[PDB]
Amino acid sequence: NEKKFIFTRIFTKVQTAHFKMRKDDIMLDEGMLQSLMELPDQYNYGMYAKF
Amino acid sequence: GVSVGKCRGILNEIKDRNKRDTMVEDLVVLVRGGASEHITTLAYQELPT
Repeated sequence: NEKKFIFTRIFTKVQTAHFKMRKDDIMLDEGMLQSLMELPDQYNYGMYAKF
Repeated sequence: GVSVGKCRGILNEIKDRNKRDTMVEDLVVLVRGGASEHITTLAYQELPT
């Protein structure tokens, strides 16, 4: 009886640069802003799921 | 006249063989600075330099 199992895997990552998003005073896209304005104050699963 | 004979024989043979081999290798690289094409060339894990 002879058994030979060999798994040699490599995961190499070379990062170009890092990015950090701002936390305050974020300007949203006009489409997302319209969609937010188009959401009613009453709970509606359809519109929220679409969003 | 009376003639009688007796014979007996036995043979035993046992063989055992064991072979075990193991080898592993690891590599760790940590480079900071100039993440351009040349450092990607140097990021070659197989060749050391």
